[PDB]
Amino acid sequence: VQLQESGGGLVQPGGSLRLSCAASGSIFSGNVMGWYRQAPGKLREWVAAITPQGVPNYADSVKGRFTISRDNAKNMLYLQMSSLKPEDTALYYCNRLPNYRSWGQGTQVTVSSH
Amino acid sequence: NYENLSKLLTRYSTLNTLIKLSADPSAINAARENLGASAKNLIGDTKNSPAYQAVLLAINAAVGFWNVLGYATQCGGNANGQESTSSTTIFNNEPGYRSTSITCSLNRYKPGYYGPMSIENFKKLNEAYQILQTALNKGLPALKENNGTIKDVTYSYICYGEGNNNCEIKLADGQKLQQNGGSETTTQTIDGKTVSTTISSKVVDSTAADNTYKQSYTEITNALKDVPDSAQALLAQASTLINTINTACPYFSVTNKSGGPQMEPTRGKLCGFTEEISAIQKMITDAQELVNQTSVINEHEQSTPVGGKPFNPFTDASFAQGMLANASAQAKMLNLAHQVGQTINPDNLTGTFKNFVTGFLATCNNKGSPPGTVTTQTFASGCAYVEQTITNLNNSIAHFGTQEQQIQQAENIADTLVNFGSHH
Ligand SMILES: CC(=O)N[C@H]1[C@H](O[C@H]2[C@@H](O)[C@@H](CO)O[C@@H](O[C@H]3[C@H](O)[C@@H](O)[C@@H](O)O[C@@H]3CO)[C@@H]2O)O[C@H](CO)[C@@H](O[C@@H]2O[C@@H](C)[C@@H](O)[C@@H](O)[C@@H]2O)[C@@H]1O[C@@H]1O[C@H](CO)[C@H](O)[C@H](O)[C@H]1O[C@@H]1O[C@@H](C)[C@@H](O)[C@@H](O)[C@@H]1O
Repeated sequence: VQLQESGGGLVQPGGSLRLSCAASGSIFSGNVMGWYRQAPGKLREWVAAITPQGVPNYADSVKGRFTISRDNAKNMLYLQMSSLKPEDTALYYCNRLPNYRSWGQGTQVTVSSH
Repeated sequence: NYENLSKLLTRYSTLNTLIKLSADPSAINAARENLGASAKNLIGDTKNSPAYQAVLLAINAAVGFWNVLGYATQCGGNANGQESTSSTTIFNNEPGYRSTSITCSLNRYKPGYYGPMSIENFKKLNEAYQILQTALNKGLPALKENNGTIKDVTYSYICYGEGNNNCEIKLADGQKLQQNGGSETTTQTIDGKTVSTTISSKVVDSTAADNTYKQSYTEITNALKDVPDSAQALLAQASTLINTINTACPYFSVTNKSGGPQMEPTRGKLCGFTEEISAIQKMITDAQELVNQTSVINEHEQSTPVGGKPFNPFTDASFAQGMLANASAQAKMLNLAHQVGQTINPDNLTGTFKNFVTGFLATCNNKGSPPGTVTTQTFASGCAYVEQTITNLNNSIAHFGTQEQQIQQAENIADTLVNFGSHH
């Protein structure tokens, strides 16, 4: 029962980033996993998700640009972000679906202007 | 300890956001709109619904369990649990060995625990089996559809041999049903409704053409009409099915085919499978508790707008309890649905229980036929779309990601308002 996200930071419009979440097997094993994000002023928004077989699906706000993936052997979850925009500025969090009710620290992602 | 609210919201800012929304009718109403849409996702959709997929999984597990082991389960005797000297009794549309019938023909031994299953118990089991297999084939309704019915569930069994009395049927008034050509009406209470059954008897002599037994028999045909097919109803039939096995705890001896996956242990008592039967019972119990929230969600429609004078979260907030009840009910439905998958999902299982599931329950040996199909190779395999259902549950859950957030938010706004609303 542990969640740890990494791999964020400050990038430019059009930029790209790869987020990681190391999850406990209690959380991860045989569960749907997914990515969540919380913007300033707003509440936690769902971003994407992937079943244990590996089928992914995404919120219309990122479809086309983001790619979720999971490594079943190593309890790891990845969100690959492309064509980042300032709207994507947020803290990014990882959890199972439906959620384990204690969340990770998250990992900040900031998009700016050049 | 925090003295005042600014220090608290500097820290937990999402909370500040929550209070802003809890004071804004258009946000509150958008949440209420959502509770409506997700509600429909759970209790009105089917393939898209975790809830529905979970109910289906529970039922299928129970049915699968019997498909896997019922050919191996011994059974026999005469009525009221008595031994028999020479009584073969055969049940049609069952996952028998190389057959679509199970033959119960074990004489002399006393039906009971670590023995043959009485024909009395087998009858009880069989009814549930036939009902469930028929429903599964017809297809299950969405959870809200608790007034539907299966038009016709029909099954037969035959009785032969000296002194075999399993086909003598006693009626509601007391008179014995006419053994040759007789025809009559039972009723019973399934769910909370009354269901007509047409019991009919028929004698077939040994000489008569196409009597492949070459022995005179009695065939009983049971035709049920307008059998309720709600979740609550079918869960109950699953419950019967599995508890009847567990309680009768009969002897079973499998013929372990070489090359395949391997049954452990090779003989014993059915209630011996304690991990599996607990799981199946828990699944059914969770699914029942899941379907119960349907009545809580219905009882608190969230369509009516909230909002004259500016909105006051301290006084204008009666709806709050209703909203909270509803959102909490949806979140419970979701969690119970998830939990149902986890009980049986072989990704989390060990040892003998995992091998039961991956090796036998999850598999099928026909060539895929619709649900509820009994065939001559159905036996020793689940043949009830367990693996597919576990998968579709997950898929459904993954496509519920947004809704789940909306539910949480609604729950939280509602909660904030109940909270303000107290004080008074
Ligand atoms: C026991 C039985 O099934 N009896 C039937 C009888 O069938 C004959 C027939 O199968 C021949 C052919 O091989 O074998 C007979 O037994 C042999 C035995 O195997 C031999 O080793 C040696 O001992 O000799 C005997 C024969 O002398 C079978 O008995 O067929 C008749 C006619 O159809 C059945 O009677 C009819 O049905 C019953 C309900 C009554 O309505 C009669 O009037 C009908 O004529 C007969 O069944 C039994 O009939 C007696 C009548 O005294 C009782 O009424 C009894 O309960 C009947 O048995 C029940 O019904 C039958 C169909 C069967 O399903 C049994 O399992 C059941 O107990």
